[PDB]
Amino acid sequence: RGLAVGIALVMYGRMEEADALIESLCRDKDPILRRSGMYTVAMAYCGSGNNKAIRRLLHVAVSDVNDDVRRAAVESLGFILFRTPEQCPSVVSLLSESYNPHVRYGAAMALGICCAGTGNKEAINLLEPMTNDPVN
Amino acid sequence: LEEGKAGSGLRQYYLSKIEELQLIVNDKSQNLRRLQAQRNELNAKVRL
Amino acid sequence: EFLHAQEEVKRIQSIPLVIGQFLEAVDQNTAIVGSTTGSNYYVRILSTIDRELLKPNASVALHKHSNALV
Amino acid sequence: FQRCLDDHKYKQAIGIALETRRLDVFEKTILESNDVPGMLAYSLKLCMSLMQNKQFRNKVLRVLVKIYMNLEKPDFINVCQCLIFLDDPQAVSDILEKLVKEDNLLMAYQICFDLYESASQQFLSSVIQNLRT
Repeated sequence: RGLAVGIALVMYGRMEEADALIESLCRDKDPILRRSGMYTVAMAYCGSGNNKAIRRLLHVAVSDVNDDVRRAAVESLGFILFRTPEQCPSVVSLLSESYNPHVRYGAAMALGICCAGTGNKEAINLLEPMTNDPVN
Repeated sequence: LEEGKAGSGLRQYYLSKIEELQLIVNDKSQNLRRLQAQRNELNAKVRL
Repeated sequence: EFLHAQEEVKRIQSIPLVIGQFLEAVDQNTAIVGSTTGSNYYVRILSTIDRELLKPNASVALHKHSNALV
Repeated sequence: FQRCLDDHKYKQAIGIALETRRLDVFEKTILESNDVPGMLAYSLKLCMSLMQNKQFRNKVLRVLVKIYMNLEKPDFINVCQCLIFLDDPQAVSDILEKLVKEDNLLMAYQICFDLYESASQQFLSSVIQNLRT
C-alpha cells in the first residue's frame, strides 16, 4: 500500500507517456496493484478531458470484483475533471445510488475533490441523502 | 454588403455546422435519460 | 447480481422446513406465527406469498434457524 | 481566408486557421492592421481552455511569444502564461536579466512573485542556476 501510491506518484502529468505502465498494472492479479494503477491513471491525466481516460477508468469501476479497486476507480473521477466542475454532478449522481457501499463511498469523495471549494450546490443537493445513509 | 457577403460565406459555414451538432446533443439527452431510469429500475430491484 | 439474488431467495425454501400454524399478522411483511414445537414466535415473512392465504389460520412452513415464514 | 480578411472580423478567420493546423495564417491575423491587438488575449484563453493535444499546443503557444517579444512591452503576462508551460528555464533568466539591465526593477519584481506562485519545482531551481551565471 505504501508502494501503491508511490508508483502512482512517480509519474505525474505525462498524459501519454504512462500507458505501458498504465496497462501493465491493471492486468495483474494483485488487487492492490490494480488499485495502484487506478491512482496512476489519475495522476498522469490531471485536468484533462480525455475520453480514453474516463472510458477506461470507469469500465473497471463497474466490472471489477474487488471492492477497494472499485473505490479508487470512482475516486479518480475528480482528479481528471476538476478543471470543469459542470460534469462531475452529472456523472457521479447515478453512481451515488449503487447497490454496494464502496461505490457509494468513492462517489461521495469524488464530489469533494472535483468541485473543490466552489458554491456548486448541486453536489450539495446530492450529498443530502448521502449523509443520511444506513451504512456508517 | 460588408457583412451580407460575410454572413453567407464564413458564418453560414458555421451556422450550418452547429445546427446538426445541436441536433445530436438534443437527441442524446433524450436517449440518455431513457438509459438512466432503466438503470434506476434494476438497481431498485437489487437493493430491495 | 439480480440473478444471484433470485437464486438465493429461491434456495432458502428447499430445505427440511418445520411446520407451524399462522396466528396473526401485524402489518406488511411481518407477522406472528406459532410453531408445532410450542413456543409461539414473532418473525418476518416473505415477499413471495400472496397475503390472501393467511386468513386467521393456515399451516405454514418455517425455516429452522431464521424461523421466518417460508 | 481572403474573404475572412474582407470580413474585417477576424475571429471568423482564426477559427479555420486553428482547424487546419496552419500557423503563418495564425501570425498574420494578429499582425494585421490595427483591429483590436488583444486578439492574442482571446487566442491565449482559446489555447488554454479547449486544447486537447500538447504536440502542437506549445508550437501555437510559442508562435504567440514571438509577437509578445515583438510587442512594445515584453514583461507582463507572456512569461507566466506561456513559458512555464513551455518550460524554458534560461529563456526566463535571460529576458529578466534584460529587464534589470534597463534599470526596471519594479515589474521584474512583480513577475518573480507571479512565477513563484504559479510555476513548479525544478523549473525555478533550473532558472535560478542560470540566474547566477
